[PDB]
Amino acid sequence: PKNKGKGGKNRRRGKNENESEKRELVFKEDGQEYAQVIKMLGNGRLEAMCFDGVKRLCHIRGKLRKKVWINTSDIILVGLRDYQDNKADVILKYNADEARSLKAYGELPEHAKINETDTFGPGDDDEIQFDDIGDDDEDIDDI
Amino acid sequence: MRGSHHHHHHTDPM
Repeated sequence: PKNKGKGGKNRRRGKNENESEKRELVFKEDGQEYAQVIKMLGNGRLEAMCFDGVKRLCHIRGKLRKKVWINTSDIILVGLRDYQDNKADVILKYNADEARSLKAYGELPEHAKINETDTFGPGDDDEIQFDDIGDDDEDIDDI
Repeated sequence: MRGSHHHHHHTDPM
């Protein structure tokens, strides 16, 4: 199982069970600046410092709380002028995979260094279903 | 790899 593409001769499908999936990357917005997290706080906020060299506590968004992933070493976008400057509330979360696109985010240079990557998409993913194909392991047992 | 047709290519499903 290699080569992660889309169109060709793999997977095969065509039911159209209500379309509701599509990539949508977001870039920095006017009035809001991008930032980098250094430390994490309670939960409703996090410790971070703008690439320009400004350390401020970016509060986690409310609506985004449902789909906002913050890390101690990741890129993000926080709005300004809401806390009278100095502080900025994370408007959206800039993923690590997107980090390659960050060059496109017009925030980090081509020499910038991104942390975390994960084997395509998020990681961890606790709990598993099916888990078929194996049982007795076969082929290898002790390795 | 050995014994097929001169020289095969891509014989490992992964």
